[PDB]
Amino acid sequence: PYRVVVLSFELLHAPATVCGPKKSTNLVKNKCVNFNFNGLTGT
Amino acid sequence: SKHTPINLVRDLPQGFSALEPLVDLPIGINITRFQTLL
Repeated sequence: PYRVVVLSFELLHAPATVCGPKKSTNLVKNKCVNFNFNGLTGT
Repeated sequence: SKHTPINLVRDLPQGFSALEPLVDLPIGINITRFQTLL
């Protein structure tokens, strides 16, 4: 016997809910930096 | 949503108030009509 588990990838036309994690780095201050706060990119 | 105290009857209160967001649910379904629960 050999148990098999298969994970199914399905992407329907609707907003997504569960997906890969995004790493939030350290918060630096008093320096010129290119930042990104929950998708908001700026310098 | 927004809540406010009132001491009035049979009439919409006169005033200004803003409705803050409460929860965002992206179900992604179509809707055409509704009805409350009571």
